[PDB]
Amino acid sequence: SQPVVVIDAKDHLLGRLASTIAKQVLNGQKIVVVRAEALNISGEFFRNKLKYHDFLRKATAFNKTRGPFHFRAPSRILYKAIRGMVSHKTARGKAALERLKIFEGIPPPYDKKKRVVVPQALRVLRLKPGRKYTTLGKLSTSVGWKYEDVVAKLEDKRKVRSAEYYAKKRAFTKKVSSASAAASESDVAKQLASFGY
Amino acid sequence: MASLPHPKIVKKHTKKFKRHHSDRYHRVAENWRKQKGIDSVVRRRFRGNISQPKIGYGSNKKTKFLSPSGHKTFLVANVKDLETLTMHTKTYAAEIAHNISAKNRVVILARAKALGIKVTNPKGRLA
Amino acid sequence: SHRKYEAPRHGHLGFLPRKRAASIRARVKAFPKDDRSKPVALTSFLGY
Amino acid sequence: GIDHTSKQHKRSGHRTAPKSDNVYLKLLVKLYTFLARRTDAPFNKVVLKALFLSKINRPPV
Amino acid sequence: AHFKEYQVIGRRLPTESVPEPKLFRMRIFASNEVIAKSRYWYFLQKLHKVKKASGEIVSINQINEAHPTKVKNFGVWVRYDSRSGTHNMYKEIRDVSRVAAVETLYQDMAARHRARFRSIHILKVAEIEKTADVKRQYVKQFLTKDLKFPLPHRVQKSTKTFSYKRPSTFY
Amino acid sequence: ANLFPEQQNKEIKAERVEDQKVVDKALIAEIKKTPLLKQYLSASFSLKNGDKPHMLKF
Amino acid sequence: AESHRLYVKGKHLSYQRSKRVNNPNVSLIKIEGVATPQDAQFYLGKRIAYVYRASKEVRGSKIRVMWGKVTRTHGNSGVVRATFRNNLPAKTFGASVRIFLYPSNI
RNA sequence: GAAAUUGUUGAAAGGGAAGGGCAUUUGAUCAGACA
RNA sequence: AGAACUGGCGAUGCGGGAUGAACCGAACGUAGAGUUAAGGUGCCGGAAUACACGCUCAUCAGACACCACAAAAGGUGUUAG
RNA sequence: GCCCUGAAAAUGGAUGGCGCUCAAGCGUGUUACCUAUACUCUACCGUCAGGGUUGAUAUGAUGCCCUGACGAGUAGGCAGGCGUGGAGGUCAGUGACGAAGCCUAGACCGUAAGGUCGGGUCGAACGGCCUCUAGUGCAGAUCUUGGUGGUAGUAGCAAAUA
RNA sequence: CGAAUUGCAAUGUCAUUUUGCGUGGGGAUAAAUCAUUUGUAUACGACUUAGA
Repeated sequence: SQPVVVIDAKDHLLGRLASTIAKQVLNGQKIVVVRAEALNISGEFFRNKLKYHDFLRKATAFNKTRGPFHFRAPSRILYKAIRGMVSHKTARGKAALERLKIFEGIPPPYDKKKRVVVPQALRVLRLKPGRKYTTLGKLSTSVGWKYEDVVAKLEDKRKVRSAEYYAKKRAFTKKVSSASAAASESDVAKQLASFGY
Repeated sequence: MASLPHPKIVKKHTKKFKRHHSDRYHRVAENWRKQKGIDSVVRRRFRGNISQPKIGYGSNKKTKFLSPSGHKTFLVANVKDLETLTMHTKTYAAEIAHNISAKNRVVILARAKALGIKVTNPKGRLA
Repeated sequence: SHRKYEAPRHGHLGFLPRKRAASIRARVKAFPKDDRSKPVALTSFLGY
Repeated sequence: GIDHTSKQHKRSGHRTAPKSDNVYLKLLVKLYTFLARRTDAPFNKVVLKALFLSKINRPPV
Repeated sequence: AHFKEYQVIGRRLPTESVPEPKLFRMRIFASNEVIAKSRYWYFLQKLHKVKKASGEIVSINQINEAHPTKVKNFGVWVRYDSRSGTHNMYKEIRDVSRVAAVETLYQDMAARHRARFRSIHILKVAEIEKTADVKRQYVKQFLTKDLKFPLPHRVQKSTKTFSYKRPSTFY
Repeated sequence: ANLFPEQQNKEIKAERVEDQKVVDKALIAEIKKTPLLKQYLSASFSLKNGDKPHMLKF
Repeated sequence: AESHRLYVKGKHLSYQRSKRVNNPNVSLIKIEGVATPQDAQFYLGKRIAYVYRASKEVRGSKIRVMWGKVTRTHGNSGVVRATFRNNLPAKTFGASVRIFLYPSNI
């Protein structure tokens, strides 16, 4: 229902998120995935690394600047997964992927905004407890992504600046709750509670 | 020239049935010719390829040869041909031939305006 | 079919795009690491 | 989609009118169709289906 | 399937030499009378000299359960044909009804041995009466005193695709 | 004729208004026997964001 | 006061189709809030409009409308079918149509 | 005084072809006006 | 390489098997509405991230018969007997 | 029963792809749902068959009307038709107030072959109907003749002292 | 106080970028290419140089 949808990709599964996206962004929703470095993917790290190396093996022999462009960052990994779910060789798919913006970390326009969660992609709900999973940051860093130590220095900063906001808002919230609780016994409110409100 | 007993003229396949590879080659005209080949695809009616004429596309017998005005067309070259339509005014429309002189077109038009007949090419050779 | 007699490659595939450089002044794609204790001093120079 | 026992669109092997263009024969047929239709006598139909016949199936007596 | 239990009486066809032949009875598990009557002639035709044509079916009656709101330990003696050889098995189940025990026996047999309905013959189903003849641990662990356990990891279903708070698995 | 010929185009009469005043005064009489209803009729219906018409009543 | 609307917004998903074949006569509509065929049966017969722009002002407006209706449901998730006077142009895949309540049964 | 082929003007389109079938939008054009 | 019976292709498009002369379904006038076949319902892709009992974690898993490959011999790895 | 080892091949690569691990995998089961030129209903065309109608109206039955069923198709057979050059009749046919021809993302008719109209150009003969007749209909034949293109403003115009 | 006669429904328009023109209010006063030249360059382009 929202015009734009900001998605925290922490503790999310890759394909199970990307299918949901690839349908919504084809149906016409502008979607902004954010904090893609903390994404998760099933199976063990060595297994996923073997699969990525099998993907790196595939390059056009006669000129390797023509072939599968192996993007090493998590945003681009997820973009690959979505683009495989989308008909990107058409205007429909190109327009659809123009409605998508993926980021590592949480930049300014989307740090002061509300983030949501796709529950049919969450690791904690889908995976059996005890199974091994994999983190996309460690994976990308293992295959040649050089900016994990930077988004970390920025995310803790964002987090400090967010926790102080929460620390202020929580006090404002208790004050408003203590101001509104002084009217709950009133006939304006025990007449509302007869309607559920 | 009211002529309002006719019912809902429908036309199956209002397109023109062009020949195969009339657009690729200038020698192959657009006039329809069946493809008698053996390794053909129009002859075998594959998917995505063009549509061929059949009698299934044939028009209703009540709305055959009618122009959308509800009339069917009769060619006249002179007044003697018009006077045949003095009864059948609400069914036949008097198209004038392509070879008549402007001197005689006005005679025909004037006679038809009196007989109530409807003409389909009355702005012809007029100036 | 295989080569009758093996021999190494000619050239180096890492000095590739064996083209003209984009500027006559070559650019330093890498500087030393910074020791955040030593005195402030230049790292390089350009001469003729 | 039907499994046909019989051949479809099978003309009856007979001729329901002459091959000739003789006006007077056509008129005789106009008469005997009327009689064969509006009469229960099978003479009329026999004569009719005989008026259609070739010169070799209509031989001389 | 959604099974049912049937009681099928059958009879080799009468003759002047023996116009009161022997009625044979079978208690069969199946989804409908049709395949029940088919299985009756499958088992009887393994033991006695008769067929459908050379025989008839007298009575066919559904057997409903007497105490379907009672938990029972159903011991089950069965035989199944594998890809290489034929074997027997005994399994205990803890369902309330004979038919339900069968329904969950066909299933876990197909799981653990990849044996289909067409391979399995259910020989005997026995309600065990006392809590001392049970010998299978996966049943005995539910025959304890003051049995209690939790469901730790809960997963709430969702009718909407976007949610605005991280879930909790607490029960 | 699309330039206001003024042949019975826009003139509201003074006969309907008595028949309008006779019913509404007898009807507001029944409305004012219950509260918050003059305001109800004065308002206008609109669907908000979370409104599911197949789920809500009238 | 801030809201004035009397319609439900929905999306033109696609045409009716098999795999590798489509029927542009029939279009598929995703309505908001709907999740089942029951509770979509309410929206049957209801009119639909696709409102778009054009540069040639005709009859005193740049906005133009293509009308249609809802005919029947789609399988298990609250999608429906629609049939317009003049079928929709396929660049509207992922565009907002508006379903009215004009033929009502409440 | 045709066509192939070509020049100028005008309209339109164009990320490693073009052309074609079904459906519709948009632009042009024609319609009949039931006058 | 040579035969028997039926069916089909050749002479035959259509839905499915990604693709395919032969497989599955089903055989064709032009159109509308409805229902289905074989096959399928995460997304590409129209259709349940539907329900239920179980097995499996594979450092080249496995995944629509014809079909596009797999044996003997071993594993307290696990499950049941 | 599942999984692993056995099980090694040559451009980079294929459960169709992404991707999936209490599956989006395997075995089995229950409903719901999608959709083929198939099935059902209706309209329309055509063919085949059966029947009614010369009461006699437009004497025509070449037809008109009702009813039911059916429609794949190479080689090949038959039928009904379109078109072309000339011939015999006929419209007391068109026409220098402009015949024929040519151009026309301008119109109409027919399932189609094709016909008809408007406009522009042009300048002297040409059509419709009933029949006759044939040197009668082209995308091809490494077809014949004539003409024309991309290649392409390209290869190249450099032996013999200047 | 008025909102009626848009006559039983027909988007019954406010969004959002770009662009031109005019009104009036201030604000700002240049480089590149060719041609010539150089040879750290060079098949031609290009590169690198110099020139009131």
